[PDB]
Amino acid sequence: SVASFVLLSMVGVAVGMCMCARRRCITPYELTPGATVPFLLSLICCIRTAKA
Amino acid sequence: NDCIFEVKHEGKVTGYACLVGDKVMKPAHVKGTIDNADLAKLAFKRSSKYDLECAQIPVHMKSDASKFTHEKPEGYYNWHHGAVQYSGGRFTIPTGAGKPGDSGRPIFDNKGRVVAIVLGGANEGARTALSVVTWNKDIVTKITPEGAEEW
Amino acid sequence: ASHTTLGVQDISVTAMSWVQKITGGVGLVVAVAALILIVVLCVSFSRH
Repeated sequence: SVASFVLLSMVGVAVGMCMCARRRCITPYELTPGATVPFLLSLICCIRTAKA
Repeated sequence: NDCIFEVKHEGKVTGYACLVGDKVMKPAHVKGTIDNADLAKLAFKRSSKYDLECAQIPVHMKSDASKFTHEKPEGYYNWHHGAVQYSGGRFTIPTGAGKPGDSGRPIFDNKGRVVAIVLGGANEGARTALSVVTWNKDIVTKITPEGAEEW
Repeated sequence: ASHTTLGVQDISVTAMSWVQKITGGVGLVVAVAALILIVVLCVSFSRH
């Protein structure tokens, strides 16, 4: 129970750092008017489908 | 030329609604929420380390927008208290042309498509230089000189 | 019992290496997530 509490908390903190990394990357590509996040980085940060 | 897209928030202008293409960019570094409720249903997104907040036009007010913009050659540009000379990559003003309550104002461009927002400035001794956010073709970034105040 | 009591939580089987598989696996997933954050932490704190 203490090992599964820490190990479930670790996949929590890993997805938490992945979420922080998504937001602190994508925001200065999402704010700017008349602009887009480049194709490769749109795939790496998991938005839309293909080169659309 | 003040004939542009317009907004206000708690009576203050609070940074102009840059309807630059498909966008509702809203530079509110300080207190305010929508007085101009003609598009109140904003999906607000923010990141305070570049001060700005933003959303998207659905269709209702798309006829209020300008076309897209990012070019910044040396020369001079215009802002709500007069001409702003731009050189060495930075905007500059007559000393005292700006003051507290100039809380977010455009630099409306010479050829009819917006660039930058002013947020403050520094006295050099006789010149004054601005603190500003600007669009870099991609990303968005801040310019700020040594000893600068904000408004 | 003619022997010393077990370390009860200390001395698992040699075939317990499942604990090194899962703790190494999750430890590397954490290290990869930490690297991915340290990369974009360093770009968003080198873009001013």
